[PDB]
Amino acid sequence: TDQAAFDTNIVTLTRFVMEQGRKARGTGEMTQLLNSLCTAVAAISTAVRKAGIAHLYGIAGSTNVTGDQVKKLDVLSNDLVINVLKSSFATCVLVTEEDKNAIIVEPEKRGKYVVCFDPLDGSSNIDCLVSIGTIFGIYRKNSTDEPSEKDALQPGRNLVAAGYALYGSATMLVLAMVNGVNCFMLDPAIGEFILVDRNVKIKKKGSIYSINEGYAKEFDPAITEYIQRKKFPPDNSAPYGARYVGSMVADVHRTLVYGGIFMYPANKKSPKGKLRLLYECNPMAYVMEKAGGLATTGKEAVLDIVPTDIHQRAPIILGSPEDVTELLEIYQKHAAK
Amino acid sequence: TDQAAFDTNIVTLTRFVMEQGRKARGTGEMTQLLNSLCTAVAAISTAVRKAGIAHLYGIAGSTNVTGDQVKKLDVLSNDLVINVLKSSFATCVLVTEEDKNAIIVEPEKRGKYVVCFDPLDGSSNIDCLVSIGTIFGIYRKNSTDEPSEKDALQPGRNLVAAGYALYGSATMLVLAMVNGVNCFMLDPAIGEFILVDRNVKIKKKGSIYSINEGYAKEFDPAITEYIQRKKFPPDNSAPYGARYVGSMVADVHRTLVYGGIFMYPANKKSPKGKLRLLYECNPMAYVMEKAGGLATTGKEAVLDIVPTDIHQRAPIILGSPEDVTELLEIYQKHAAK
Amino acid sequence: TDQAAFDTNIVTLTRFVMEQGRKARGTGEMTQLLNSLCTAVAAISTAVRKAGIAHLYGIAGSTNVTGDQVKKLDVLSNDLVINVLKSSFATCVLVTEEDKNAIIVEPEKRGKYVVCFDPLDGSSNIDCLVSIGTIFGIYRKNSTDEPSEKDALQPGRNLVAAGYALYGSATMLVLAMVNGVNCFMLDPAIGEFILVDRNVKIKKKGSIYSINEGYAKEFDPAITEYIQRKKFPPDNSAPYGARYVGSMVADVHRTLVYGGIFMYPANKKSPKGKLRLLYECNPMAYVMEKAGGLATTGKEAVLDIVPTDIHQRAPIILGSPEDVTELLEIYQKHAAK
Amino acid sequence: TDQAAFDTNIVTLTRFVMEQGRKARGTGEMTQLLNSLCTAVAAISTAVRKAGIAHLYGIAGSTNVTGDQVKKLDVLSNDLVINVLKSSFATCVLVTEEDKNAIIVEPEKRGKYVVCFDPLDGSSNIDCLVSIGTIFGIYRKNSTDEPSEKDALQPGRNLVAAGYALYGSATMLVLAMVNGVNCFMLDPAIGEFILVDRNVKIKKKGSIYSINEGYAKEFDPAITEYIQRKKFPPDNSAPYGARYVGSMVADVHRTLVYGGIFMYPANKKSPKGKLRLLYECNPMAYVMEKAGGLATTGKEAVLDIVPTDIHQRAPIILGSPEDVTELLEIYQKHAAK
Ligand SMILES: Nc1ncnc2c1ncn2[C@@H]1O[C@H](COP(=O)(O)O)[C@@H](O)[C@H]1O
Ligand SMILES: Nc1ncnc2c1ncn2[C@@H]1O[C@H](COP(=O)(O)O)[C@@H](O)[C@H]1O
Ligand SMILES: Nc1ncnc2c1ncn2[C@@H]1O[C@H](COP(=O)(O)O)[C@@H](O)[C@H]1O
Ligand SMILES: Nc1ncnc2c1ncn2[C@@H]1O[C@H](COP(=O)(O)O)[C@@H](O)[C@H]1O
Ligand SMILES: O=P(O)(O)OC[C@H]1O[C@](O)(CO)[C@@H](O)[C@@H]1O
Ligand SMILES: O=P(O)(O)OC[C@H]1O[C@](O)(CO)[C@@H](O)[C@@H]1O
Ligand SMILES: O=P(O)(O)OC[C@H]1O[C@](O)(CO)[C@@H](O)[C@@H]1O
Ligand SMILES: O=P(O)(O)OC[C@H]1O[C@](O)(CO)[C@@H](O)[C@@H]1O
Ligand SMILES: [Mn+2]
Ligand SMILES: [Mn+2]
Ligand SMILES: [Mn+2]
Ligand SMILES: [Mn+2]
Repeated sequence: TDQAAFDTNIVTLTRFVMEQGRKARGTGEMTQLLNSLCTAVAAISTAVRKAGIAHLYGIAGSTNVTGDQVKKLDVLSNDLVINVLKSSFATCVLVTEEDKNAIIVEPEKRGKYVVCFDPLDGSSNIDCLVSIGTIFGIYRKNSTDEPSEKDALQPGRNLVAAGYALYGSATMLVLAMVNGVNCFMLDPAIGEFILVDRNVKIKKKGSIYSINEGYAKEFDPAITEYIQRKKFPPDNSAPYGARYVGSMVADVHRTLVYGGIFMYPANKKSPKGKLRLLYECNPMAYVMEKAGGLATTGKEAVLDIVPTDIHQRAPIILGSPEDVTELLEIYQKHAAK
Repeated sequence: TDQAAFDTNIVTLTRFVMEQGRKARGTGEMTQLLNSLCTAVAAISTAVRKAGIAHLYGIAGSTNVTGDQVKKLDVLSNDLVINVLKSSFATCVLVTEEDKNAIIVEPEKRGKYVVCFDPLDGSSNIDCLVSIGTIFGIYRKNSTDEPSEKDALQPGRNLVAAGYALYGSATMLVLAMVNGVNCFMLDPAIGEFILVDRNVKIKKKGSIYSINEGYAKEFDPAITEYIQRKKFPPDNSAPYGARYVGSMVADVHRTLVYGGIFMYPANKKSPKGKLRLLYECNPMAYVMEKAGGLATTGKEAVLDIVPTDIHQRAPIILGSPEDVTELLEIYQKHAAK
Repeated sequence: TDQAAFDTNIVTLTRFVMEQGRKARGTGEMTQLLNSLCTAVAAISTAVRKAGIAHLYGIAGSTNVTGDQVKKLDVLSNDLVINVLKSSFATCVLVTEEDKNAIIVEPEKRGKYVVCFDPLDGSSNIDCLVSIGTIFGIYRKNSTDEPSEKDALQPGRNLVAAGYALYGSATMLVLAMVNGVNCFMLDPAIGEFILVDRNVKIKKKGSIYSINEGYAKEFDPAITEYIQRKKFPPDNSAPYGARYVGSMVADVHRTLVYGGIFMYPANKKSPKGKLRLLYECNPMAYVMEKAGGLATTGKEAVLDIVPTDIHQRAPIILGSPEDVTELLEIYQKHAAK
Repeated sequence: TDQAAFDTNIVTLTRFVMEQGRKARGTGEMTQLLNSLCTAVAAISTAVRKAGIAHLYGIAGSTNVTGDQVKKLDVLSNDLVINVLKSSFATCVLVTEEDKNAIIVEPEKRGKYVVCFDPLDGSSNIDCLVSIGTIFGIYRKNSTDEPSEKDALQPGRNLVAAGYALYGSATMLVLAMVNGVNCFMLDPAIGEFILVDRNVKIKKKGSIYSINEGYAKEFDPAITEYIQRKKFPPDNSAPYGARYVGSMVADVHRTLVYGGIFMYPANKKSPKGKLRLLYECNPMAYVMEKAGGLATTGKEAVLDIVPTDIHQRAPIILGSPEDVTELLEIYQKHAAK
């Protein structure tokens, strides 16, 4: 904005979420929900860096603790999130990756908000200590009937706020809402998320493609062509550098920052893709969009899809708009009846 | 062994290292080195976790800017290492990537070990919260003359200890020395590395190849032919998964743990590979060979190469043994003249 | 309250402050202020445990850091609080122990709240590592004229919320408002204050008197008598155990928990007492009251005093109601013209 | 000394201890002991900071209650110490306050040093966030027979190392051994004790007496007469300040640093003082004498007392030297028959 004097400002998530809600002039039911997520993320971060790992390994004498088939990070995560969220008194339906059925919040603690989440993502690949994260999407209950599992089933286009928490070399909470995508970072010493990036928009074109090339054998022709074009470029420019961490949060996030494109196409084994719609694809699609990028299934678009199963998968391609445009055309070229 | 069922107790790094040096009646000058290097790691992890960022963003009101010097991470890291090193009174020649020349420790702090390190690998891939690390290789001075750069130029086969710390969703330290490879997890809550994996041995055969396929264009046939046999197996068996975090510590680490192979061979833009020998190549190689795998370059083994220059580069291929011998064969099948 | 089923609840300060404000049906200007204090307390706690002390002492090479006459805990504290508070956009006047004049917040950031505070209390006695704390009192600007220093000058009875943060063996934030006194405790691992005590009320009678007996020579007769009665009890019961930490927050807090009584009478040197009215006595008096205890100057009562100097001192006696009643009578007995 | 202006660099405990043992060619069995004991402290500090309380209050949803065993602090502490101790392979007889008998380390872990500790002094004064601590005194086994309780019964004069860790607004470790007393500050951020005060020597004469005047009734004349000379000095000089935190580590610590004296003499309810000799009295005494002060009991010196029982008690008077010799005189002036 235009002019003044001395302004040294430190925006903390809680402050932001607070201000933002007041402008919205909303009651604060959400703002509660938003803070409850904030706390889940920080406690999960602590679990993820294996704080207290010493007790499990005999510092306290190896009491009753043992690392193998006992306290797993997933369950704990799902426990926290569901707990910390019900007590927010703002949710009426929790749809989680780890929980088969849609959780319907007991009336005493009901709220007008549906929350779809993946407590710990890439959690398998924690043994290799690779970057995992938490993804979430929030919808507002637009029904009138008792909060049925159905209330989750809404196009991503209906999201009221979405985002993910990356537990990489440092912990980042990316939040996206109507007006923008903002990245807040955790300062562990004081347990606070500081706005380190405001109104994040993604590069028009990038120089990285992210895909598990090992499925080459089963990739569709349109994809095969796109990739070859990145490796061996026609006009003889620089080829695209490749990346594949193997963790959705890590790839989407790097795509959001350096640009480039991510893809997890349909292949026979998962002809509907591996990634889920409600709590993986959608929240990420939503962020890409608010950032100025594109999330497409290759033929249609992620957010316009209308779910029929809370656990339904979907292909997903998202990244810089210009790259994703390039791949969408190649799909057109090959598209037929 | 006499009587001890399924047992296991707390074992810190410090204690671990300590008894190891007792076992082989060392003067205790090296213990002081592993001791020091470790303190360095522990602290760097913390700088890497952007812990304390709050103050840096005005929460403390950057008066006229503040801090006890916390700038470019790789620069402060570089400092921190060289610092707790000289003060170990166990080093004579320190070689850093971030340093054009070799460092020759003044006579006061002058020890006897030559130490090579890459203070922060992935230093640029940092903005993405994508795992970074620290690599160090230790050499025993072998000469009579004044320590200098030449004392650093010894083939990897002459290493005495070698490891790397990986800053990811957890901070892990891997330490290999004559007996084997031992992984210590940093329990941040109490600031101590705990022994979680002792005597690590690698998978004879994994299901993952790792490489920047962005360079497929500049790939020598053997490589190019190998990648193919993984994507589309000749014997119509399940194809290899692919994973490229784009950070050596993370990929070398994933390959150590989960099995598989890692490739960073020569190309049109880098005839001798991109990876530096003394501080990236030999350490990973040493760990690898001590873990049970191989570390070839295509035709010769990493550890035998005799260094003509401290900042020398080299192509590298390391991983499971059955896997690295397959690519070697392919490399033999395509004999060069 | 009466009946239900399964209720496992974790109340975090932020949540509490949030809920409480909604019931109040207030806009949220305060709630902002309340959270801004919450963050100051946590950052100061970090400074108090000397986190990063290593950098000042050469880990980073003793860069430009030196411990003596450089970065002091007081100033830093006062810097944070004033900073973090102005940016709350909820304060128009800050009266601090460490700042001679009443700070008048620049219009861009003005709010309808006056905040009186002692950034670091007992800060002198930190060398002996003894318990220090932060005290604060909040008044609502009841004037109409430009926020003049005068706006601070209001009887403690006019406080809208008050409390203190103890940085003892563990960090506690005690908050008091119209409806009650609640103690929240910091879990450093996740940077969150959990309600560990709800609606704290103090014991009618105690068994500890807290006073610097070294001033015996100059104590008034009424005090001299009270003390002798604790030491040598008339009715031959158990004498009172004595305590004197030398830090107001530590004594007031232990008085609030185990009961007993605190005193810091007038003596010739400080015939008006040592403790200040606006940001030491008043906030503590206010807490004692809401807890069911009493804060008296010996003749009148702390909260009814009407200030004329923002830095004016005042005697103060506070603790269990029955003990403080006992001492008030003894003052009556001796009181005259 | 040769050339070094006003200089100072980072010095960790570990490094410090390490070189100390090198200097006096120890087998390194004791280094392993100071090493171990320290890890214990570091961890206890953390349990004492109630860090992790969140989960304990349902944030993680105490499923059917959880934890890696974190109960009564003094009980877990007691455990932790005895644990990292046996596993040091440096202890034969461990004596704990919380333990009715002496612990005799099994032959496998059986070392040679006898270790006496009070795992958590102030354990009850904890609810008030009032500083607590840990005290330990080390004895070298002197016998040929089977280690047992008698090996613990040696006068304080035969101690080899002694110290205490104080958990207050900071975690400090004080270590005294033949050469002197050295204070190490715990920098929690990186989990390492840093040398802040080397070779501490106490004030010949302080301005603070310390004692539970609640017991004035049961005070022996010399004491009673001494307290008077401080409150109302005969030579009409400034009176002594008084401070009684009601926790030995905090008061012994304040007295070490700021000067002054500390008294816990006999009385009607405790003819032999309340403080236990082996784990509270001798350590503080040793530190005191090594700091430059005295530690008398009234007529004989603490360190010479020969223990008839491990849980023996003793009155104690320690502090500045000129101060402790004044009370002694007074104690001589009131000769007992
Ligand atoms: N913290 C916030 N950030 C952005 N929008 C908000 C926020 N709080 C409330 N709103 C908007 O106003 C609506 C109503 O708020 P509520 O009464 O709390 O449910 C929310 O669904 C949002 O669309
Ligand atoms: N802590 C240790 N772990 C493994 N080998 C060690 C250790 N300490 C000493 N040694 C071996 O013994 C030699 C003598 O160590 P030093 O005298 O301490 O420099 C070293 O070069 C190592 O090869
Ligand atoms: N967090 C809160 N706790 C208690 N009372 C509050 C809170 N927030 C607002 N109130 C009450 O309502 C008044 C108006 O709130 P406000 O608009 O935010 O200034 C405040 O002065 C309080 O008296
Ligand atoms: N780290 C040390 N600091 C002070 N004295 C030590 C140290 N290590 C060994 N010593 C002395 O030397 C003796 C032999 O030590 P040790 O063989 O390790 O049990 C001990 O009893 C101590 O008196
Ligand atoms: O490409 P792969 O080998 O099938 O696995 C990748 C995907 O696994 C997941 O866990 C599926 O949800 C994602 O985090 C990730 O992007
Ligand atoms: O993007 P590229 O060109 O494939 O190289 C990535 C490489 O950079 C490095 O960080 C160099 O130190 C390697 O560890 C890493 O694998
Ligand atoms: O009793 P003394 O020796 O005067 O000092 C005590 C007082 O000092 C102070 O710093 C004065 O504000 C208080 O914290 C404390 O209660
Ligand atoms: O309240 P009292 O009776 O004066 O005793 C307090 C004493 O308790 C102890 O904690 C006993 O271990 C002492 O360290 C401390 O000074
Ligand atoms: Mn997932
Ligand atoms: Mn590198
Ligand atoms: Mn004060
Ligand atoms: Mn005790």
